[PDB]
Amino acid sequence: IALPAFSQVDPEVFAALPAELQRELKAAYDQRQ
Repeated sequence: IALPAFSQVDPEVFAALPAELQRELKAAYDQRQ
């Protein structure tokens, strides 16, 4: 996390990676929230 990837770029990119990892980037942002 803490990367600019959270910007947007493209959807296919987010869905391209495994949920296990995609959830680590989304959840991490929620944990601190």
